[PDB]
Amino acid sequence: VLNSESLLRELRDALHEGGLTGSFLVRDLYTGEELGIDPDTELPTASLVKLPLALATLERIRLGEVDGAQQIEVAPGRITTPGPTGLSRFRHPARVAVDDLLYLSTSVSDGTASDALFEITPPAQVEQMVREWGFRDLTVRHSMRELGTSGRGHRVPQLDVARANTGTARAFVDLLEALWAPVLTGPALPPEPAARLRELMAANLLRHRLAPDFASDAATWSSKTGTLLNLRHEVGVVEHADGQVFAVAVLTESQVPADSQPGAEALMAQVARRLRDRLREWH
Amino acid sequence: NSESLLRELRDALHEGGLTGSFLVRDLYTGEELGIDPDTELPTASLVKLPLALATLERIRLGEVDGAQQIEVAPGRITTPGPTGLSRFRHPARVAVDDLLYLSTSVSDGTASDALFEITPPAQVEQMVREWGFRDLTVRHSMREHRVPQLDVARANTGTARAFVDLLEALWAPVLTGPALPPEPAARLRELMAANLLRHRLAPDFASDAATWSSKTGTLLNLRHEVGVVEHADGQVFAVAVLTESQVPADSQPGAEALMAQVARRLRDRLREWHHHH
Repeated sequence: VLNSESLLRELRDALHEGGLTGSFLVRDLYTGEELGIDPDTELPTASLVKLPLALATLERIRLGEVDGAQQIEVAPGRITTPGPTGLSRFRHPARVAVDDLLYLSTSVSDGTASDALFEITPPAQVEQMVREWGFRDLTVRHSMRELGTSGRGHRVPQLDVARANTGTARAFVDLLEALWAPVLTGPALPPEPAARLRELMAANLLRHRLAPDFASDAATWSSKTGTLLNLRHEVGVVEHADGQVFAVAVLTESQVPADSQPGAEALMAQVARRLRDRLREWH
Repeated sequence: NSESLLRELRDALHEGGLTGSFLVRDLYTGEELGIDPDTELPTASLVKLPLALATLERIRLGEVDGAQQIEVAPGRITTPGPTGLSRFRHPARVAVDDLLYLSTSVSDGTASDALFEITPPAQVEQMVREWGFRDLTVRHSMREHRVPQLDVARANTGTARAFVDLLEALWAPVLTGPALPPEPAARLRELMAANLLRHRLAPDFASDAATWSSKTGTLLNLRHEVGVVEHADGQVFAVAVLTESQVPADSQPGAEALMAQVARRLRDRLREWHHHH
């Protein structure tokens, strides 16, 4: 059995080997114990931004500022290239309620749905609410279709951490902890919006990244993926049948050009799983 | 030849608590390798494939308007599994073309129910039979043996061969070298390419040098996926996997990896024979 210093070295070696850099953090939501690799490195968040958008929207609903039943006439994305989902691929206008736009945006990763929600609650207003709740290191700057590893001043706007929506693994772990706190027993988001976001994350349809390594008959996995250019992320919470609960955040960028990298997915998933397993084995 | 490979894959399936119908076919050469490819199983969400085809043919004929806006009652489902309109809380208005996307690519049961109101199960089955497809039954919609859904007498059924034959016909218009209407076929290949449920066979078939277009089916202890892999070098294989598990757990990503590995190894053997024999 490896010691934890040796394990982290093995994991970093494995990531380097597979052409991946990024930000990993796993935390036992009960004890606060955690294990990570570069957990405070800021990367563009791609579709992970849909999480704080959902929470802001849900809070505005609780507040009576937004009506979840409000029917919105949404123009089709008409996108025919690979990747975007839901209304983004529609050919014709659709009419969808705000509550159901939240489902499409958060669970189906539908950027056209997300953009409809951003019209209601703009990026700067989402960010303000996130900051007011005390969340640091999550930026919300632009909607889904506004806009050499990522970096400050990047030529590619979506890879420029000064312009793009960004975050760190730690920022997402802190968010997930706050979302799950109302159901964590034993010795501060409003509980109704938190419960609704947990439900949306459980209903996530994109289960091809970390979910094969985290979901089982004895574990539930609720998560949000993000994929754009050479970015592949996923943040989520695994709930074990024995009651253990871990938040997991993976943000990666690949030095391999190919969009389709199932081996990279398997690798980042194995890394996250080994981090969780070490904490789970930890006395 | 491949007797050894087939025993090895049958062993793996037995050990993993899976039985079913597997078939992989090289769409150019016609060579195929299977495990019980003629065994009838309930098809679950796979029925959305013939439904889409039948609908798309009706659009071509002017019988159905892809632009027609449908007012859809929400599924209001909160338990795990169903997707799209099935999980909506409120009514929504969606065009036929976009219900085809939801049903086929998102596996949305409520969207497929709306499509079945337009082109009902027996009409789909009739259209499929008239095109010459056998061993695909279409009897009920999503929201319609001692378990009803596992009863091959009542349920929508199919065999791996049935699906492989359907996939072959859908891809035929783009297969070069020495019959479905091409527009409906093209639209369905596109819907299949846009499938979102990429957690089953997709990790084993999609790569930088291979595209994977498919449809999954999941119900009770049934776990299926049928699809086509297109290699960067021009090879094309149709893949059909229909399984039922003896293990009662709904969540079995090990079973999913197992069935994907079986299908991939069948393809690999055909790909090797194509290249090297």
